[PDB]
Amino acid sequence: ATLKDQLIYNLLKEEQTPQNKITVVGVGAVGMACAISILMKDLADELALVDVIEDKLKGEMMDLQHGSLFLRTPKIVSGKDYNVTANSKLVIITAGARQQEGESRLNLVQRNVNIFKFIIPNVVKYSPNCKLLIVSNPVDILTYVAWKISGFPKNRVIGSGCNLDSARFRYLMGERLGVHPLSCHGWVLGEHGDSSVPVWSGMNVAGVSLKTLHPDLGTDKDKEQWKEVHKQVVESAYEVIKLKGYTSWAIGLSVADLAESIMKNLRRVHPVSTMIKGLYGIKDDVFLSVPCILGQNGISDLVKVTLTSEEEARLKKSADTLWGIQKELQF
Amino acid sequence: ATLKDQLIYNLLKEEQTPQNKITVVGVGAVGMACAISILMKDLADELALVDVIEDKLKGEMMDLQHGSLFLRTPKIVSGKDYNVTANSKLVIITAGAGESRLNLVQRNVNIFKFIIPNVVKYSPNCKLLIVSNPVDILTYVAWKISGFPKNRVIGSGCNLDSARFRYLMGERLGVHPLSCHGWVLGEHGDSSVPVWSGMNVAGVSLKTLHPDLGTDKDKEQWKEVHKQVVESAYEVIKLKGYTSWAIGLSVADLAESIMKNLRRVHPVSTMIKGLYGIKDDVFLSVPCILGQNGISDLVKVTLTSEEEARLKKSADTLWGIQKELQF
Amino acid sequence: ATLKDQLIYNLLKEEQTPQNKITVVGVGAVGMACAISILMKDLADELALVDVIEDKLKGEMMDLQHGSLFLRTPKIVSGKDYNVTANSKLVIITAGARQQEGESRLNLVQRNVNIFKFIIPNVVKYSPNCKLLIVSNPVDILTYVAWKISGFPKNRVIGSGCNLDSARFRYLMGERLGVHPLSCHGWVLGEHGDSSVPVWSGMNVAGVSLKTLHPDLGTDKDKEQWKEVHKQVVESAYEVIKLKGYTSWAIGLSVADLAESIMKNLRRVHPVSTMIKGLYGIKDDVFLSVPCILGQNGISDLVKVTLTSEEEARLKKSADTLWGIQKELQF
Amino acid sequence: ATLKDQLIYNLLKEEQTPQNKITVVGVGAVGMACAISILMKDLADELALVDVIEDKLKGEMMDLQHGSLFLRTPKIVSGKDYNVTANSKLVIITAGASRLNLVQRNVNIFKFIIPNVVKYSPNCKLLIVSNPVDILTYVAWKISGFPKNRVIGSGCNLDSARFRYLMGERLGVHPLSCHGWVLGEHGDSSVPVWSGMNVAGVSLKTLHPDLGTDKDKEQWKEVHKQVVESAYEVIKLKGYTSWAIGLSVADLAESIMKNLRRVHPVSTMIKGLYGIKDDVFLSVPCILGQNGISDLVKVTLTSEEEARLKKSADTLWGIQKELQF
Ligand SMILES: NC(=O)c1ccc[n+]([C@@H]2O[C@H](COP(=O)([O-])OP(=O)(O)OC[C@H]3O[C@@H](n4cnc5c(N)ncnc54)[C@H](O)[C@@H]3O)[C@@H](O)[C@H]2O)c1
Ligand SMILES: NC(=O)c1ccc[n+]([C@@H]2O[C@H](COP(=O)([O-])OP(=O)(O)OC[C@H]3O[C@@H](n4cnc5c(N)ncnc54)[C@H](O)[C@@H]3O)[C@@H](O)[C@H]2O)c1
Ligand SMILES: NC(=O)c1ccc[n+]([C@@H]2O[C@H](COP(=O)([O-])OP(=O)(O)OC[C@H]3O[C@@H](n4cnc5c(N)ncnc54)[C@H](O)[C@@H]3O)[C@@H](O)[C@H]2O)c1
Ligand SMILES: NC(=O)c1ccc[n+]([C@@H]2O[C@H](COP(=O)([O-])OP(=O)(O)OC[C@H]3O[C@@H](n4cnc5c(N)ncnc54)[C@H](O)[C@@H]3O)[C@@H](O)[C@H]2O)c1
Ligand SMILES: O=C1N[C@](c2ccsc2)(c2cccc(Nc3ccc(F)cc3)n2)CC(O)=C1Sc1ccccc1Cl
Ligand SMILES: O=C1N[C@](c2ccsc2)(c2cccc(Nc3ccc(F)cc3)n2)CC(O)=C1Sc1ccccc1Cl
Ligand SMILES: O=C1N[C@](c2ccsc2)(c2cccc(Nc3ccc(F)cc3)n2)CC(O)=C1Sc1ccccc1Cl
Ligand SMILES: O=C1N[C@](c2ccsc2)(c2cccc(Nc3ccc(F)cc3)n2)CC(O)=C1Sc1ccccc1Cl
Repeated sequence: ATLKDQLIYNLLKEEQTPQNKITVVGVGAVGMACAISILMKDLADELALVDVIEDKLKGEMMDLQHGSLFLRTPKIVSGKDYNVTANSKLVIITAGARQQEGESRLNLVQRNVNIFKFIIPNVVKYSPNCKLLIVSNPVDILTYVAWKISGFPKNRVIGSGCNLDSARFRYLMGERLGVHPLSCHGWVLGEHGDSSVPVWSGMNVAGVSLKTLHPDLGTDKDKEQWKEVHKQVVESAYEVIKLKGYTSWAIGLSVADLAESIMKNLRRVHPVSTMIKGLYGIKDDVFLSVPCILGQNGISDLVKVTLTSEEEARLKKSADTLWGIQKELQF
Repeated sequence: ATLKDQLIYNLLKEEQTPQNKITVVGVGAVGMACAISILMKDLADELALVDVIEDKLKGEMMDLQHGSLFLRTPKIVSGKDYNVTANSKLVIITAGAGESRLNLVQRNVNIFKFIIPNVVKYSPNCKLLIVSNPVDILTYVAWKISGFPKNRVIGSGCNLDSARFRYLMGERLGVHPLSCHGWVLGEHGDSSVPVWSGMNVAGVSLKTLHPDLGTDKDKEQWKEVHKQVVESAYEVIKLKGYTSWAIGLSVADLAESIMKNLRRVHPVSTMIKGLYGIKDDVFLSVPCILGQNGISDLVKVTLTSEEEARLKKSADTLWGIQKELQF
Repeated sequence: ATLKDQLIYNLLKEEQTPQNKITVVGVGAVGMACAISILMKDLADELALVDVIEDKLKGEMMDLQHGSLFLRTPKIVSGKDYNVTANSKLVIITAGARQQEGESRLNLVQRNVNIFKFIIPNVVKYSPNCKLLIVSNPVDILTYVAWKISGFPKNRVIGSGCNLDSARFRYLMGERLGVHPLSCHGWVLGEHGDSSVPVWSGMNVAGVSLKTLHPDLGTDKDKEQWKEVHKQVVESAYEVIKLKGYTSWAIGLSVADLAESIMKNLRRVHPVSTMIKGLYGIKDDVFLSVPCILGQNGISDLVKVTLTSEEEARLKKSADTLWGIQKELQF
Repeated sequence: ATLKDQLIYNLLKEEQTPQNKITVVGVGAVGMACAISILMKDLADELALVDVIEDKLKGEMMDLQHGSLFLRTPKIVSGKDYNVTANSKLVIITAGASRLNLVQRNVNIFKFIIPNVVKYSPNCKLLIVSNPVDILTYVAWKISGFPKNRVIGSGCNLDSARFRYLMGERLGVHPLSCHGWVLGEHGDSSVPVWSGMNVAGVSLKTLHPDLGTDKDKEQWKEVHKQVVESAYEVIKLKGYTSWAIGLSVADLAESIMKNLRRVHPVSTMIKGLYGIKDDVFLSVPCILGQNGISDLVKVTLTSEEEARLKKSADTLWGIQKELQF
């Protein structure tokens, strides 16, 4: 006998499977911040980590495991092989190529496409009914790439999209008004990053439209330059990268918030990247951010935001650009 | 009139002095993991970050601020100047430097000579929580420079060591670490002491059931559970270059007991002079009761002669280094 | 030596003031539901309970204390004497007279006014710097009564007001749209209860105005009868009382949410009752619900909602009625 | 087109089975306290309530639903019919009414409840709170036909929680850091295991050998005595107990729902242990997870402690053998 048998009498031996498993692919700064935030919010009964760098992967797994006493996630696993990811409810993709100096933006997109050609079939093999959450950049293109390779219905392929853009916007809006971001409502939609769209019409506090109160809101004529609040969202992203070399905490927190709605079937509305073909005159197979209802089936529904002619044209332009890149990709 | 003035009527612009403020000094992997864990546990109404690297500091502050929508800590500030730390209830020190060993210690002492008087100036009634290594020596250094009473100078000590021990114990027994009780005391790190007599599940002593527990003659080699705590630390550093998540989580747990005055018992480094035949001004880990005044009380653990001797040896080593330090 | 002295070495026995204390006055179904919700949200380091019924008070205190192992509030106290309430940051008043009319020659208002005449000076004595949160009905009159007796600045006297009304509205709105109440924005303002005002203009999902999409929203002409959502808020209150005899859980949860913003200085916007003199043509010392910014100083700011002529008239009517009762009250 | 259709575009109408459903049977003070505690801890994606009193049941359901904005449980349902309980992972029984008479009345209540629960949730874990809890866990196990791992009794979980509260008050330490186990028969006949009583792994019995004896100058035996006295005191003062039991049950629910494998003092089938040969349920430290009780801790009991559990087993079996199923 052993001390374990001497101490514990076993009733059943039945080895069970997890009921609420989450996988994070890529254990970089983004991946690990998603992981800690998911662990601290008790969203999973099992967490799996996958990467190609075997040393960093094992080390990251061990560090999280060493914090088990302070967590409510009883099993943390990791591996190069996707068998560790079997029957995940949600799979978060944060894996990506490093831009290699003098490398064209198109070449970098194709290198991420080649990374996805290995990841996505492996994820689908072990978790065919999972929801895919894409973080890796350019997020709108890579959500399309994930959807194309997986063969999943559009509801199960979610792009992080304008979730962080909107979170940064609400932070800045909150600083200007001296109100908590939670009570400062405003939506940044369309293409994630530089080409995103601030929807001035929906910007409000307690249902009081800021555009109705201040008609110059979002225009160049605006004496208070509220257009700078969206400009600062883009500038802040470059500033964080210049100051600390990457972004981790804000993206990790935003992803755990999406994960919460999916895992708990909350049916909360989030600005995430979805297949927008058929909206705003877009005819191409492109993914853009709109407010989506997130639950156990991923994106079950989307909010049909009324956009101005200028806003509609900006999303249309982004669709044309993304399709222009996408049509040239080698699968 | 501005849009803000048209939208909002102001009752009063009076701003209160910080109420549940926490400061983290050093924004390396350890400090930032402490920060995210404290933020996700809603322990503070204000978080301040300090470092000497101004770019990294501002970037770290901004990244946390950008996550405000998903948090319940309304004010996140940072700066090189300690005015940002004013009125903190708890100040966490994670700042750190073939070296001469006494040299490594003296480099961190020189860092503490700048940090500690600045912390004391802006938060004279704060509790100090030391993480920086060698943690037992630097808790002593912080206590000496600050002039604070012993209850307000807490060392992270064997909190991480015990958390790793309970994780490994839990894996061996197929039981959650929370239900696996065991204490690792004395000197943090390599020289720590596993108290085999207190290792239990549901109040059932593992040493009573298995007398060879903790000895070399144990066929099940339970001594390896403590050996793996030390080996795992070297393994994590070899694999990823540093430790962050586990230390971060353990520190936020200490912060919870202090901020909420819980009076829970934690293995932390305290002034041990007068215990286990120790006569020197050294800090070692024992189970301490943590609350709003820091360490108000300590548990008097009955140690075997071998355990007492190991703590005595650690005390002699630590004092040997300490007596040679320039302040 | 005692077992305690053999086991524990004491460093100091310095009695320290509680840092985040909350008091609940009145341990009826409302007070106890506020108490459990505050305890389960870790908002306080000390909870005090006050009532006139000494048996029920002690029993309630003991029951909560017996749950200490599962909580993070280390000290729960109770008493008839207000010394137990000393140094509270927030004091919640849920005390009210027996509804059975025949017990007194005085009305419910008169009865609850005389109760406050004894409670409020005692609360002020032991916690002069506290924030007062009034739940007791008629909540708008008794918030005025608390403000008048206490002598506190308007920012430190908060009425529960239309917080429950708006929470029920968002629940019903959510059921109609198949969206979580969190993502369904809508404000019920003015006088708490039967005479409350649904602000149709601010009703939205993702910043998309429901009134802009559906101009008949809130009118009698509306084929979908959205006006019934507000009617059901009032009907549901009577239905809960008819079915179980009182309301507890929903009010308790709503109060703990207000307590969270105050205790954590969140500066979130809530529909609560505040001194409305200087707004909507109101010149009297009356308290009505408007969206208020809640933090460590209580109500530091209020949102100036643009109301329709009909909406403005309804608040004005409530103000005239409230003042009519109030002017006749003897202090 | 309707406002809903103008506002929202639907991708799919596929409505899955609930993944983390909990049912509470009986909406008295105990059941409702279990409900609020479970809702505030985010343990379920769906909560179902069942009772025989239709008005109180609907009212309780509505009150909880009105708090949805502040919760993370998107669906709260209720009904007299057990179809509302379909596909529950955990079913909590708090329903209830001479001793053998009172037991039989509760057995007759269980004869209706248990087959209905089993019909709609055959793979659920049963958590019994209703008194006498040890007898009614046996009744539930017998009627359901479930394996012993899926029939859990609240047992000495509350007794232990009260013990740790009182131990914490004596020592000036948080109950979490005060370890001590109350086992055997729930209530009046419970057993305090003095050998396991400790703070930071320091045995109180080793420091103070008189601990738990009549000879004890400090009368530590009174801490256990006060656990039983406090239960009568709460009932005398407010008429029932709700908050402490609700919080203790939500803690058990957390370990089961999240498969934590934490050790709890709960009622399990103890035939084969401590010389007990009868089909009786008593509290011992059990490992709780997604399959209910997968394992139990083999606590070393003294001859006196063993005899107390044996006496409880004889009494419980004496009542059980006389029950009409
Ligand atoms: N959508 C957003 O809002 C947002 C915000 C910030 C960052 N990002 C993006 O997230 C991505 C990652 O960011 P990062 O800072 O963590 O980068 P990183 O380079 O530090 O981490 C990427 C990880 O992916 C791994 N990886 C590479 N190939 C792999 C493969 N075939 N299989 C498994 N893992 C593989 C790498 O080894 C590495 O660990 C980037 O594409 C970045 O642009 C997106
Ligand atoms: N006690 C434990 O259990 C435990 C566990 C792990 C790590 N550690 C210790 O924590 C410390 C930090 O670890 P790390 O990985 O984050 O190291 P790090 O070097 O990456 O970070 C240290 C930070 O301190 C800053 N710093 C240096 N001098 C400063 C000054 N005068 N003022 C303010 N900031 C200053 C640095 O700029 C740096 O950002 C180390 O000493 C390490 O050994 C302790
Ligand atoms: N604002 C809202 O949205 C809202 C919602 C629901 C209920 N309410 C109100 O909350 C109040 C209480 O509701 P309830 O169901 O708990 O009533 P309750 O009668 O059951 O409880 C009231 C308690 O107040 C106590 N009390 C009476 N006089 C006291 C005094 N001088 N000092 C201390 N305590 C005293 C009573 O003894 C009793 O315990 C009512 O006024 C009710 O209308 C308000
Ligand atoms: N195990 C413990 O530690 C512990 C602690 C406290 C209370 N209890 C027990 O919990 C039980 C309930 O306590 P209470 O205070 O809530 O009693 P209660 O009478 O107020 O509530 C019981 C509920 O069960 C309902 N019920 C009766 N028959 C039913 C049936 N056939 N189907 C569905 N529901 C039915 C009743 O209508 C009632 O609402 C009691 O048996 C009590 O002794 C156990
Ligand atoms: O916060 C970030 N930082 C990143 C970054 C960069 C290196 S590590 C993290 C960032 C910052 C700035 C630009 C930029 N451009 C980019 C373009 C194509 C790619 F394939 C990858 C990155 N990316 C990645 C990213 O998407 C973001 S959000 C962001 C970016 C630009 C404008 C607005 C927002 Cl809200
Ligand atoms: O997990 C760690 N990692 C560290 C680390 C983190 C970044 S670089 C090194 C570690 C790991 C291994 C050895 C070691 N030794 C050391 C000695 C003196 C010093 F001043 C600093 C470090 N330190 C720092 C540290 O204290 C720990 S806990 C730890 C260490 C050794 C044995 C047991 C434990 Cl529980
Ligand atoms: O949910 C409730 N129930 C109460 C109640 C009643 C008895 S115990 C609790 C309720 C329900 C219905 C009417 C009503 N009227 C009332 C008027 C003056 C008073 F001083 C006290 C009560 N009160 C108390 C109360 O304020 C509410 S909210 C409410 C009430 C009516 C319409 C809309 C809402 Cl959101
Ligand atoms: O806190 C309670 N109160 C109850 C109660 C009473 C009315 S409503 C709830 C209690 C309190 C006191 C005695 C008692 N006896 C009893 C015996 C057999 C039964 F079938 C039912 C009740 N029950 C039910 C109960 O089990 C408890 S815990 C408890 C009880 C007695 C001693 C120690 C503990 Cl830790």
